[PDB]
Amino acid sequence: LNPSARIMTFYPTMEEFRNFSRYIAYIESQGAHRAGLAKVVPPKEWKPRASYDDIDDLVIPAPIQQLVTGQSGLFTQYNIQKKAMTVREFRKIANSDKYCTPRYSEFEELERKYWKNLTFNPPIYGADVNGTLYEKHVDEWNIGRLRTILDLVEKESGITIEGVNTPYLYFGMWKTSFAWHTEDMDLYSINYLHFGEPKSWYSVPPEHGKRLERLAKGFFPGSAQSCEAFLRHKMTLISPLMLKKYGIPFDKVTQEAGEFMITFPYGYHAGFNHGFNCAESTNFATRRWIEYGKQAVLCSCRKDMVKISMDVFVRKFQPERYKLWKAGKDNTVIDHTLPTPEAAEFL
Amino acid sequence: SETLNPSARIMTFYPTMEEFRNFSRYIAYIESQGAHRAGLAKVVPPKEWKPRASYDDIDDLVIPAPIQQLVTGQSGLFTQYNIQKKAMTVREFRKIANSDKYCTPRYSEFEELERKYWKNLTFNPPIYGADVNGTLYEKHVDEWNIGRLRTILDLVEGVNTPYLYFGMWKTSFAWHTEDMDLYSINYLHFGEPKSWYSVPPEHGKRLERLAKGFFPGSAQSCEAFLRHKMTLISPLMLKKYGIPFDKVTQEAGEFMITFPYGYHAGFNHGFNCAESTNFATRRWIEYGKQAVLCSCRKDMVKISMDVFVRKFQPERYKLWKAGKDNTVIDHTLPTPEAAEFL
Amino acid sequence: TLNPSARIMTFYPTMEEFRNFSRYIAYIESQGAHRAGLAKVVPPKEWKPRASYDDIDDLVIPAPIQQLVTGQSGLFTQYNIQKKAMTVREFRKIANSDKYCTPRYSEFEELERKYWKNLTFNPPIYGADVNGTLYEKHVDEWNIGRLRTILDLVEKESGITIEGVNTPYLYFGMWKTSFAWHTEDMDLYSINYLHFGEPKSWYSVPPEHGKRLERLAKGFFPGSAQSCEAFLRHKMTLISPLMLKKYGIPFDKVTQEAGEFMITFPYGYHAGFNHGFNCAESTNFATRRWIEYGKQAVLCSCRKDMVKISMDVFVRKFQPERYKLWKAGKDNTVIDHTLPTPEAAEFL
Amino acid sequence: PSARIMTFYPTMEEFRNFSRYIAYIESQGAHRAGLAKVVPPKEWKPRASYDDIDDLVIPAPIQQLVTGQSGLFTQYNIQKKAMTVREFRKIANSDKYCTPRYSEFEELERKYWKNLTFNPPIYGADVNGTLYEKHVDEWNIGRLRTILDLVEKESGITIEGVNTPYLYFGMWKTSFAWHTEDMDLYSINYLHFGEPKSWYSVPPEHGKRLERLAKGFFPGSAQSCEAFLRHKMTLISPLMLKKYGIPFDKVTQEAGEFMITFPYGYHAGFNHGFNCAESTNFATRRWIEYGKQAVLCSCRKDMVKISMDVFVRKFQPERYKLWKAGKDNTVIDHTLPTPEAAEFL
Amino acid sequence: XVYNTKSGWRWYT
Amino acid sequence: XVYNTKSGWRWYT
Amino acid sequence: YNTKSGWR
Amino acid sequence: YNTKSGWR
Ligand SMILES: O=C(O)CNC(=O)C(=O)O
Ligand SMILES: O=C(O)CNC(=O)C(=O)O
Ligand SMILES: O=C(O)CNC(=O)C(=O)O
Ligand SMILES: O=C(O)CNC(=O)C(=O)O
Ligand SMILES: [Cl-]
Ligand SMILES: [Cl-]
Ligand SMILES: [Cl-]
Ligand SMILES: [Cl-]
Ligand SMILES: [Cl-]
Ligand code: NI
Ligand code: NI
Ligand code: NI
Ligand code: NI
Ligand SMILES: [Zn+2]
Ligand SMILES: [Zn+2]
Ligand SMILES: [Zn+2]
Ligand SMILES: [Zn+2]
Repeated sequence: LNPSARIMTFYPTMEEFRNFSRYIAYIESQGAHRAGLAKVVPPKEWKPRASYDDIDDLVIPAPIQQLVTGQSGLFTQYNIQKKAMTVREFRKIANSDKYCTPRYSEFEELERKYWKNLTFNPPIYGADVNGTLYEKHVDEWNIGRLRTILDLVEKESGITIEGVNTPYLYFGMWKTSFAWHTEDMDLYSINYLHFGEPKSWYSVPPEHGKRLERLAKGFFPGSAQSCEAFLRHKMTLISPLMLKKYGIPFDKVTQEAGEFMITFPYGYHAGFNHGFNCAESTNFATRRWIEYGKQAVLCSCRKDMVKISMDVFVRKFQPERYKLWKAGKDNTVIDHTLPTPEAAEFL
Repeated sequence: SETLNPSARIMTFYPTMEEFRNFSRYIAYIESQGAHRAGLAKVVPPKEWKPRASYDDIDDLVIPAPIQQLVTGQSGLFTQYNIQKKAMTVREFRKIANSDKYCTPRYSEFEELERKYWKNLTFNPPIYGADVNGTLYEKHVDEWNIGRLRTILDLVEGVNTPYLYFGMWKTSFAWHTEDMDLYSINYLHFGEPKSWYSVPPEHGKRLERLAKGFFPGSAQSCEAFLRHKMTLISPLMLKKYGIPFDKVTQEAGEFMITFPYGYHAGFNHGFNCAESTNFATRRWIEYGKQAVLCSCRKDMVKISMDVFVRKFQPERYKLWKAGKDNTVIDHTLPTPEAAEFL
Repeated sequence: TLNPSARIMTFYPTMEEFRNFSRYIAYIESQGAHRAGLAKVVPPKEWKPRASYDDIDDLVIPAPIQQLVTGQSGLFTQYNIQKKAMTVREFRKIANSDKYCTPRYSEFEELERKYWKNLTFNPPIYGADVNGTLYEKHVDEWNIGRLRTILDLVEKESGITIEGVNTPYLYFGMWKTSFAWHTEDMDLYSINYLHFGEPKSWYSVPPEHGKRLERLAKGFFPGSAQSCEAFLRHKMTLISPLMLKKYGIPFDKVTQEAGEFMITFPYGYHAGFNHGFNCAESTNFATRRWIEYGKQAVLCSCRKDMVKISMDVFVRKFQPERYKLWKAGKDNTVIDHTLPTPEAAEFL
Repeated sequence: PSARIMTFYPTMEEFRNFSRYIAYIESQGAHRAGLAKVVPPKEWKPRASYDDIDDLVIPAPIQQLVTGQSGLFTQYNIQKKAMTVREFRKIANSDKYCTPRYSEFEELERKYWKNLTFNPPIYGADVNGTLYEKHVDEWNIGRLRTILDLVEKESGITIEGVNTPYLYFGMWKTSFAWHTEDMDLYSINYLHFGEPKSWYSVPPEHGKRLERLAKGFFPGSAQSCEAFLRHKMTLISPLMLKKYGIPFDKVTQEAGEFMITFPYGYHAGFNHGFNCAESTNFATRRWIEYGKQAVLCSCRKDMVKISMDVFVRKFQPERYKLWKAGKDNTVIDHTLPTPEAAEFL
Repeated sequence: XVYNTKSGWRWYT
Repeated sequence: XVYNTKSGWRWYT
Repeated sequence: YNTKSGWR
Repeated sequence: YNTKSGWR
């Protein structure tokens, strides 16, 4: 509902494209971060892989069938594990008459069908598959080696976590989706669409994110009492109509093949896949994320929930505040509009 | 045998204690009255009999693998997925099942409660304490002890063992016959009622046809996908396509007998506990030979019929081994043992 | 004056003499064969009851019996323990294995000694009392299925059949399986035909000395005789031939080869064992001479379901003269075990 | 020590707590022989009289036919007509079945192994029932209150003879074959009245040897079933154990005396004359491992199996997942006593 | 129990 | 994965 | 019948 | 299972 929280898309030059962290700083100087979601179109000359011809034999070890229950625009999604399969088998199912994309004339019709048939004919989503489709030598925006301060966790403490500091492959089909969530530890996210049908995203500006979770708490009270950050479980789906009804601002955007998508700290997002496709994703950070990580509210009802130590980041970047924070008396309040400090060159 | 129970309706029996004492003889008797033609029958034991003095010492019982029943579908066609949950005691289950979130909605008549079930079974998925190895019968009970029925099924010695089912509102069981088209016995120890739907075995094929029409992918995947017990079909669909069926509500203290090749389904009204097992009679042997089994995985229930063919049909053993034993089952005919009643 | 020594006789009927079973029984009895209580008949070489025996491997034996024996010094008791049904091919597999195969020996006396020595050890299984026939339908000569004997009246009148008496029984034998001292039910006639396999050895006590055996048996099993009037009809009592020698019971022994018939005559006590894997078919039958035997037969009194044939129809149809006397418990007629069957008049 | 069978004479105060006293005798090494005798206080009586049990029914008496030679025998239990205790007593004390004349135990044992295949006697085994009076709270076989109860408390399943009491009416020459308890459980046996019951025990430490020996002497049986001794049909004479070096001990149980078998303790025996014993299985924490490792009969579906899930998770949480995964590799040292015995050491 | 066949008493359990 | 339980396929993660 | 005292 | 796509 806010003009200044609106999703921006960018068309960098090759020269601009070669330095990732700098260009992230640049889009923050343009206000992109304020929408919680930015789209980056890479130059025509850039290809992360010569061909996708050699992936049909690839294995999806733990495919999931997404059963959805709910009504009146509120839903809960249960991920049921399925037998491992290859991308060939998965492709057979994805283009089948039962699971193929429905016929439509405009995007709005496909959105209507998505929210209309969400709970019917549950699709299989090949989510969370370890791997990268980048060629190892490619230095331009290689999700496998993004080289940003997040590496402190692996370089400073040698801790390996799937998806956050390692690349993740997502093989989608029609009606597969991701619930309303922010990254673990409220980090940044990078998502590249290698090939296939589009993926559509809903975004809520971080400035209003608290409102959203407040609303969520009200509509899933029994879930909220068990865990305050129950949205971290990525099981809650909320419809655009319901956001408008309760005055939550949001934007939407459609991501096509060969395009990049960036989520910014504390930017709630959800979405769904138009058809058979493949994406590669990881998390990343800037200096501005540090405060976000210090104040991140996490799930406390799971053993394996992602909890990262912020000690080293503070010591390396906020020494003047370190001992006070480790003391626990640090009450700095975040301003979501502020671009990252690495935009000094800009601004 | 076609004269008995021509309508193929569900029959309810009221044996005396004298009649009750011999389980297999009473099964043969109810078949001599044509009960089996319905695929489902109800036995009401005499008020004097009790499997257990009280059900107030069962709180420590454990449900190792409770399942949450997520149901997806519309227009009377649904697919149920049972998700394994954390173990819990009967006491915990009783607390949850009585909670305002899962408790039995308010209704006056049964038709209203059924309506709510078919309207809301997709929402607020419930928890079912099913497939629990155990028993609530006291050790000394020798009448109709689901634990040790001692039918010819024991010649294979899973199937002849007792199981417990802790139900809450709108937990349900999908359309199915028994593994190997066996018999089943169900006793409701306590709690809210359990409603059933049944198709006369004579008309079972029609159900299968209709089911294959509604889930073609499942039918291509598997010959007997109903054996997965994930398929739910409302009575309004059955009646919409001319399929004969009947309904019965089982109360606490009542027995339900399902007969070979009798498709049944249903749902629980609220917190209750039932005990059940599979069993056989001589009449089941042919059904066991002609049963169409699940093909798509290794751990589907399969019983070797060789032992039963040797003991009860020696003269046909050779014929049966050569694949030349094509004999037609007459569903109306009662079990051989029923001769003394016919 | 015919076969005064009551020794087991063998007959070699021509195919012509083979046509009428009852007639040839009359003949062998006209020769004194019945005095031994057991006879052997060798059918003509050209005769065959069954063209081939290779299509029976899947025949089901419903109640195999594991034959457990206890005893010492030539006295033994046999308990038959039921086992689960098995096919003929499984039975033959077990019979020919090392565990149960026939031991290698030189002469018959060696196998007889080893049988009596090892009788209690390594109990064999006996495929006994199997309902069925291996006769082909078209065989009109000596068909155990349809012998056309006066005994067939029992079914015709009462309408009740007695498995193994009015109907055929099959026996699949292995080494050391044995049948205990006994006479046929109601003291009837017996017919046994060895279809294939190893031989079957028999011991036979002539009817004229049956009582002596009985006496001896009661002395050696006093408790059993207290419990029942005819405990030998339980078919559990085994008595070695050396015990019979020691106590003066006359007997003879005979070995039946494949393709051969053995006839047991009324009140002729017999026993024996099988050398190895074999198959025999058997049933009961009767002649006029049997009627008197069946009237005075002493039956098992400790069981309600023992074989009992009503004699009233036989007496009414063949003994009009004494239905009144016998039916009034006054027919004191004695039985001469020597005398042949009436039907032997045409030969005597 | 010497792994010999031990006998204990508790005070009434010691006797009151069953599990505690079991733990104590194990703290004394009683469990190494595989068999221990407990003599109860003289004052203690389980039943006021044994005159009102004459019309008790033995549903399935078995006639024990034995075949074999040279100390190796196989036993076959043939079912007979049901009879009352009175009829059984009359048969057992009759001349045909009564105990031969003997002067010392060694002679009677000699006569048993000599006449084992002759005059098969009738054994009134496996009779559901108890002879304890209703309010006897000490050493009551019906309600021993050990951790074994957990299974029934969680599922309600009961195995007759394991979780419930069995009565055995014996006569001369009736015998129980070499065996360990189902799931390698503990056993408690009490002789109510009548003539004595003789026992042979092999120490658990040497259990495997016995199995090897049995397997060698009954090769076919061992091919069919992994644990063929669990059919309880194999009899082996003491002479044959000595010849092949199996260490064993013997002991005779008298009326009013308790016998306790310990996990993986192979034992066999025979009755001297007409008598009546009551027994059942029980467990301790030490048993849990034994149950996890027990080699069970593999040829029959009707055989006794107990799920250890409840035991492992409640008493061995640390290994549960590992165990459930199948990765637990504990080696049982049969020398060690029960945990609950800590208070004595 | 016991069942009396033509071959004698047969013992079945 | 899945298990074939009595009440049908059981889904366990 | 599977019994404790053995195979009956 | 705990995986990033969410509770499994
Ligand atoms: O691809 C998906 O299903 C979900 N992706 C994301 O939430 C992301 O890339 O940040
Ligand atoms: O009780 C249930 O949930 C299912 N019952 C049956 O399918 C039955 O008893 O045959
Ligand atoms: O074949 C057997 O085992 C026994 N035969 C007979 O006793 C007979 O034929 O009369
Ligand atoms: O008493 C018997 O006959 C047998 N007893 C046992 O094997 C025992 O108590 O462990
Ligand atoms: Cl909620
Ligand atoms: Cl209750
Ligand atoms: Cl489908
Ligand atoms: Cl005697
Ligand atoms: Cl062997
Ligand atoms: Ni995300
Ligand atoms: Ni059912
Ligand atoms: Ni005979
Ligand atoms: Ni024992
Ligand atoms: Zn949580
Ligand atoms: Zn299937
Ligand atoms: Zn008798
Ligand atoms: Zn076994």
